[PDB]
Amino acid sequence: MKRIFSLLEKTWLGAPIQFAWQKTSGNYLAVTGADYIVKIFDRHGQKRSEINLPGNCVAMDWDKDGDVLAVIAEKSSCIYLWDANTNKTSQLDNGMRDQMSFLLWSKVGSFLAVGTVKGNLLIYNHQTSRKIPVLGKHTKRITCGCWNAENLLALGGEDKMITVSNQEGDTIRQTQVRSEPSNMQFFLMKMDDRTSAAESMISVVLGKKTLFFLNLNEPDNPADLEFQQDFGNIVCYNWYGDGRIMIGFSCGHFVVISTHTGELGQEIFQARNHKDNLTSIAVSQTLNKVATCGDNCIKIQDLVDLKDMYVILNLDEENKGLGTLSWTDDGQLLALSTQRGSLHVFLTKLPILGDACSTRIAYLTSLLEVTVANPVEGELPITVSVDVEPNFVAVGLYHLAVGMNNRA
Repeated sequence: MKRIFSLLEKTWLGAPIQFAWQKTSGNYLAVTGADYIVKIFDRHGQKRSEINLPGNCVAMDWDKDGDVLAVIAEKSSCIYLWDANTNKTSQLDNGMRDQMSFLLWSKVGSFLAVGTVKGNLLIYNHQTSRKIPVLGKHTKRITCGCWNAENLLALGGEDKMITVSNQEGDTIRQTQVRSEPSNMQFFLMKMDDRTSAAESMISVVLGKKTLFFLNLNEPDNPADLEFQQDFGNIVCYNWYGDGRIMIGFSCGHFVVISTHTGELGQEIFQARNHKDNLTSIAVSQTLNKVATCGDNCIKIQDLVDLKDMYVILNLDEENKGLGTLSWTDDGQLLALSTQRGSLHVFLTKLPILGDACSTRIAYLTSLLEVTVANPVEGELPITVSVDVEPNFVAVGLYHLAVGMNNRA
């Protein structure tokens, strides 16, 4: 693992940043701090675009293809939409009277959800330009939510309610919870019968202390998991494999639990990876690995055997107070924020891009360097510097091609 770049803007020093990777291609990284700007970087750390806001960024998210970034701000009714293929910004007025509090795209349809401080919801379809306002969805601030594989939307609010909806904003289900919902995620229970494929169940963190479960097929029997007070508060959690959750806790501990029928909440594994503080976990199902950050270090482990430490990185004393981790969906890059307002990006895996024509081969050797060789004829390897990170490479008798999205 090598550090590719670091962002240290003077305007961010002393305040926690927020950031988001582009969802399929991973070419762009959106970042914001206390300066009322969202800055869009390429994967080399060069600034490609900026979005000015009338107040703090409240939330940001990318569409299912990564073609569009959505942003919401304090004291604004406008959603800001930025397009990765044109580099342009546009504005979309929410049509409600209110300050926004939540933002999330579907993984399957071109649908964007927006929540408000008064508990109103808007769904926007980007392909049809259709707006769907839903007044009174919650009685207080919408705080969290998730989109299903079937384009169902689930939402939590400060009114201690959970609501489940279709893509047309209609309420399918409502439920009351013991404390404020946070970090909500949809999933599928793997029953022994192969015949069910829909994500029938929701997971959520209540009060930063308990993980709660709601089944849409059995809504009269929800489940609460409590954890040892010595672990501290739930900081984050992620889904893995067939029916597992990994949960990170503030006092340096993480836990893995089973969610299979008759073992729901059984602890499979536990570790104190960090002595004093754990601040984020990020799981890549693409690489089959997890990163954890705490005590000014990053620790990376195999999801097949969590005892096998892949990498430990220590970070210099300027970086005190780690923030959030997130990978690109190709599992090529890891980003880390700090509570002091810096961002750092690391190479987790070189892309295995290569091609052949007769005895001549081309292959990626660094993120911007393709090497061409002919190991049969004994020709010395030729190193080609390239202007972009390629998503594909091809070679001929006399030429090399590399390309990304719709360009070569």
